[PDB]
Amino acid sequence: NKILEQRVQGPIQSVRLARAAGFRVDPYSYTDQNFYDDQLNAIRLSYRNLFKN
Amino acid sequence: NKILEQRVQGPIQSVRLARAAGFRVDPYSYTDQNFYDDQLNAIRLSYRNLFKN
Amino acid sequence: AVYTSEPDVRVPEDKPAKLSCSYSGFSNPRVEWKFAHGDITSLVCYKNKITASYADRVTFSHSGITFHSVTRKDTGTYTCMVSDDGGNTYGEVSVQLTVLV
Amino acid sequence: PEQGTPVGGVIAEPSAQMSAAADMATGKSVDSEWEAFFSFHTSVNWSTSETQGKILFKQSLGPLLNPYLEHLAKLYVAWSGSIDVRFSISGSGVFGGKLAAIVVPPGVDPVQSTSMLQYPHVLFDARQVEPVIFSIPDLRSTLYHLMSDTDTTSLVIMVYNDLINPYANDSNSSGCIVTVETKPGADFKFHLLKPPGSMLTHGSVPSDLIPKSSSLWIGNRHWTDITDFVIRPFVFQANRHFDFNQETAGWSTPRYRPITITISEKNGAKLGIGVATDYIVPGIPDGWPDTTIPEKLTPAGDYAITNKSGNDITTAAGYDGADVIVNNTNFKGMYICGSLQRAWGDKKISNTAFITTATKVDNAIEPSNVIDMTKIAVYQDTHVGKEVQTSDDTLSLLGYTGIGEQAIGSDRDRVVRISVLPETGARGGNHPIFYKNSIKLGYVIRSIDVFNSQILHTSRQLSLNHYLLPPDSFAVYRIIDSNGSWFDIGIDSDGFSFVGVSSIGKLEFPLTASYMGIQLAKIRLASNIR
Amino acid sequence: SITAPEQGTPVGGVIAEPSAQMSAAADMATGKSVDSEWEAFFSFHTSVNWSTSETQGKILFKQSLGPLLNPYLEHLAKLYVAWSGSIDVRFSISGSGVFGGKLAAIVVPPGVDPVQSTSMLQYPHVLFDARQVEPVIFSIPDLRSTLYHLMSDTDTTSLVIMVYNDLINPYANDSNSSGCIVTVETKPGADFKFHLLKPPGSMLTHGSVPSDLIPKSSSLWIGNRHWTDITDFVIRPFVFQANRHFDFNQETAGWSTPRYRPITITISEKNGAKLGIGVATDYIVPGIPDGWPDTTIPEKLTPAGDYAITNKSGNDITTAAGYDGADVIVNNTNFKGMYICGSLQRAWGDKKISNTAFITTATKVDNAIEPSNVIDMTKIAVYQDTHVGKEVQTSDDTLSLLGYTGIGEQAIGSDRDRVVRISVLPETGARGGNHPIFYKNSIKLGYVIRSIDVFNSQILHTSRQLSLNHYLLPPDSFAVYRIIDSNGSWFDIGIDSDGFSFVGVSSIGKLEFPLTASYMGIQLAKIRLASNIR
Amino acid sequence: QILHTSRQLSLNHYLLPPDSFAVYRIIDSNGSWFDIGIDSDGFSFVGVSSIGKLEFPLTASYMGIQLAKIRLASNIR
Amino acid sequence: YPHVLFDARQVEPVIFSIPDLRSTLYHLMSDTDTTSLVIMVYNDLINPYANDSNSSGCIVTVETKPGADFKFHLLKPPGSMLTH
Ligand SMILES: [K+]
Ligand SMILES: [K+]
Repeated sequence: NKILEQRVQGPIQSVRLARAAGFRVDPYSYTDQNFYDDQLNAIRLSYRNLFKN
Repeated sequence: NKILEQRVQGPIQSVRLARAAGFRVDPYSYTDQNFYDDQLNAIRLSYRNLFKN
Repeated sequence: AVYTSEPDVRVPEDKPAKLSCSYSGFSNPRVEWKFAHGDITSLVCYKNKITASYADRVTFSHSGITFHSVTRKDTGTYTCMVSDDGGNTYGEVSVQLTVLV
Repeated sequence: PEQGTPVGGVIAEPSAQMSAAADMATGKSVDSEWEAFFSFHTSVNWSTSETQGKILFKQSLGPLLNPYLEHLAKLYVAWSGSIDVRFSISGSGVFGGKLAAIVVPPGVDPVQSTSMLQYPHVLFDARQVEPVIFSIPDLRSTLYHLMSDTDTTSLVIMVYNDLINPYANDSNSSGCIVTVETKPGADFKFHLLKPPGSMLTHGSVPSDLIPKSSSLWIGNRHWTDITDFVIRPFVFQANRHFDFNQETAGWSTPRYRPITITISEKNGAKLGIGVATDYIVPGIPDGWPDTTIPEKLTPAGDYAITNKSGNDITTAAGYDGADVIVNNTNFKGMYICGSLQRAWGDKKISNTAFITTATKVDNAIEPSNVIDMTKIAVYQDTHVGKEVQTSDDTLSLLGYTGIGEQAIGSDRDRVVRISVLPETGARGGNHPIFYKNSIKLGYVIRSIDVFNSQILHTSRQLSLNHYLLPPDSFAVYRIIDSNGSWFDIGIDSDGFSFVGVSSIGKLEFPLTASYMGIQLAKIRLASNIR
Repeated sequence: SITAPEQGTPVGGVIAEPSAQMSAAADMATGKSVDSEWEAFFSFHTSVNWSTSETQGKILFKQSLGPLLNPYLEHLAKLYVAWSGSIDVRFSISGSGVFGGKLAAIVVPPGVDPVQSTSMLQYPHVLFDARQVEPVIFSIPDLRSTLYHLMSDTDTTSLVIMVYNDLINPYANDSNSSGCIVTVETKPGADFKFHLLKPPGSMLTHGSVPSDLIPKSSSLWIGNRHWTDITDFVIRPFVFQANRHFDFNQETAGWSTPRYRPITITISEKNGAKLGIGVATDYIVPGIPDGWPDTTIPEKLTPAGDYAITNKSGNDITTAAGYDGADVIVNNTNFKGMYICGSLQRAWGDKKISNTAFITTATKVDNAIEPSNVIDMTKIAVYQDTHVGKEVQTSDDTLSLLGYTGIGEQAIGSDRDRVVRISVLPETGARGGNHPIFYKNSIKLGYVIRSIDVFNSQILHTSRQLSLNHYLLPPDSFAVYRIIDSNGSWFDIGIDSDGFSFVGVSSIGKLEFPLTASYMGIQLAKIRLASNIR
Repeated sequence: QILHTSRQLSLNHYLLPPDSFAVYRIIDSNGSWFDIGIDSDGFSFVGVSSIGKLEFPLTASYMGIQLAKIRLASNIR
Repeated sequence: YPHVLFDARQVEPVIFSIPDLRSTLYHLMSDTDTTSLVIMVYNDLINPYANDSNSSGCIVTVETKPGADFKFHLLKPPGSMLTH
């Protein structure tokens, strides 16, 4: 089971691995709404910015 | 407990090798600061030449 | 009125140490410091003044004393005794200094 | 007959032949030169993803179409006459596709559709040899405007035929980039001289929103120097987010000085509430940070890591040689400070502190992103006893105690706000950004990623200057690096920074930032990074 | 192929035409001149004093020629790199009838280092008696050797006022605190004309004009030795600083930069030392950190314990508001004089709340220290409760400065021997009858709530610009900035090349602190500045 | 059908031949775009083969009339 | 500022006679405060025939010529012949 989890700690491990080494990494830079949450805020945030002045 | 060490000396065991038979290998060349110490030196480096004439 | 900022102290050997005697409500006080360890004893100050035995490695203030350095020998208990010039008013405080050998 | 009593007491009054011999070296030959040539205004990116009906340029009439005249509108309260314009498209013979121009009248406010092309319009293609000129007339019910009658003969350009970029799918930035060069018409005439100092602060230009270097940039959330940039689809920040209206929902100032507070506490306690003495919003200490704790907490103690199983972490990449970094401390997730502690009483050192925004359960705290006098919190040793000790205090921020997360401004819900939370999304095809930074931790020598929304030097100028801009426009800045890889940034009226590229990669950070002009929001901003 | 500067295809106004019947309509309602209207009146320029203490032969106002003498022209001259021609001038006095006394006004040609005497009056001199109601007009011609001038040229014709006869107030021969304000106003002659458009955004080589050295509010002012805000000014005969003091050659004898950031160092100590030596992480000079303070201990000492403050040498430990009664607060402490800094003790195995700094510069002979008049990478001092033992416990510390510990001492900067200098200490005395100054902010103490005063040689914004930008000033000149309170009480600050400020009086008193600023030109060092106060 | 589409058809006698559209445009907030047609019946129509994900905070506008039996226009990514 | 433009499809080379604008009658050899020319970019180029690493392609040759009014002044004997 201790190797089983390592998949779940796949991404942050690699980041937390590379960052411990003298590397620079920019994983945060995503631009699309694909997760359907980012989509949903964009609905309301547009709608709220519409009636609002 | 030493076959694993060879993975630690991945690069040099290839570069101390090819230089021995007998090539002209020149790995030292790099250009991009992707180490987080190189740019951080560049932060300070550009910060000093600015004030100091 | 007498008190301190640090009733107990922990230091290694050879290092400094400060020991407070925060008096108050006096006019022209006279002050004494006395060693105490088991049954061994020695007056360190007298009349707001250090003895000749410890003056080299010891300082003095009205608000405390400061040792330039220490040994394990100073392990034990000290005490500050105050008295107004006149025997009028009085106070004390007792301090334990343990060296961290 | 002006008041005075002139005197020939002085001697020389030399010839007015020198004034020719000044004109003999310098070919002056003129009174004003800007009425006899063209002057750069701005630049755009008519990229491939723009269609039949977009607008590339839209400016009402005024001096602002020439940066000479704008420097002189400060000396007058009036103007009257046409202005000239000139374009140049950069498609020498390659880029297909044409544009269309309209001179809308005063009173209308044109829209982003084709319907405006039911009106007299002029077109011009990109396969040019000789550029174009449009003499914007002046049309008005009055005799002279007042540097405030924005309702004038606006100009419009919209696309008619889309471009074609024969070989650059995504090789260069856009290729089709077109300048806007202007000149006043001969009938252009200021009127009614004024004194500078009386009516001003109208049209200050966005030219010093960013430095021209980046060794001296810093974030609007932590003092540390920038390292690179971060795109997001959404952006959000309140603290130190000043717009182009001298406003913010934030509580603070655009500067990093310490934070004086006082905490009256008894029963030998540590956890307490901070009251304000240096505020701009009543109750807040004007420098307080913007983030809440993750969870309920009962602050009592010290640090811990535990490595998912129980094994603690000190071994110099024990922090790295660990599957997860579950912080089992009781004041986790809150900021850090220096906390000099003045008080009548304690003849003792003044221990450091730990701060965040949260409530109480009489000894235990809970996150609640809204803020007031009550939501403040601290955690200091403070060297206390029974009696209520006043404990005046002053705080300067250093770090963030939370260890095993990267949760420092991506959590929209964990951001402190008065009531509202300014946000943006994409526009045109431009996306927003964070200016990344770097902040330190409490226990271990490591550091962590950080977020911002504005450079601080960009955020204080807006505190105290009326940089003119409409809402539907940016203030472009053309960043490069020390590798040639360049790109653009716009700045919306809100103060958020937008960018037109999908990604960045990584770049030689020792870079500059030059101004270019103004640009409509609904445009792909450019980059040809390596 | 080529497109020239004014080359394009005129399609013109599509719906309409830029008519001409209309523009003349706007003209006739508002009237016109030959494309300019600041060649027909006298702009206001400035105002200065004339008090009883200014005896005969003394000077009040020397400004050279240039567009600075007309605020319409200083504006435009940011478009051009050149000029040529004269000025018309009008000055006057707002004097009473009783205030007799006579005044002069001379144009001195170039290449003169004039004198506060009366021999200049053998030149053609204009008069203006105080009783004289009506103003006077005269000219300032451009007597020059070159075909024209540049904005970086300051060797032109120049106006000077001179006291042809001193002032008199027969009434109040008790205080001698009289007025007789002067004013000056300018109109250019039609001979005046700029040349040579400067490409906007372009600087000059010889250097720019200093008109952004000081902001326009006290709110934006802080000291070049501590982050706190100004409150009041100070005069001293001698003035000096080295930390963030920059000169107009963009140089300094300092180790620091015009910021106030957290400092970061690297202790390495053992055996419960609590008296480590900090090495550098960031700097501009090797060894020394950036933002490190400029102050030495008063005298030798031995840090073991903690605070102590007593009334006198016979009595209590005040620890309350009943402390002002001492007057000789003596501070018999473990230690003294240090500057306090916040801290962040990051050491891989120090699972404890980190603890405060108590730093300065000093030599570490032993567990005691001794004063460091001079700085070096060995003379860096700390006193933390860094949680250590027998074993070495290395750590980054990430300091940041808050306050001060030397209770009872005077305002910092006076104690020259306590001040830090690497090798050189920029210093000045009086100058042309002026006085130098410090700038007084506050700083906070350790034990009591109170705050001791601190001196400063420069505002910080005055120092950022000089590290960066290449300003212009000859050594025999100042940059005259006029300081105004919320009242109309005001005066003028000059600034030499070194950065040290100067003032033309010996006192200020107190004033409505919401104060401002404004640039006013280039006055010599010999000359006394203005002072319109009470 | 969008409701607002279906409301206006309930009331207002709009004009179109049988074999044409009433084309409207779409612009996702990535700058991309595609067109949409509307037959007399009301069924929307499109010309692309795929859409995928897109910056949904989008707009719409009217280009004109287009003959039904032609591929519409588009531009993606 | 008044700018002249020219394209990369230029056939005939281009001249740009610099004048001598000055406040003094004649310069010296040591003077620097003089007129100065600059070329700056106005439309970024286009070529599909290059790569990110190498940069073979555009080169902007510059050549000079004294001009009609050019004149030396104030002869000197050799020794001095400063030679800098
Ligand atoms: K304290
Ligand atoms: K610690």
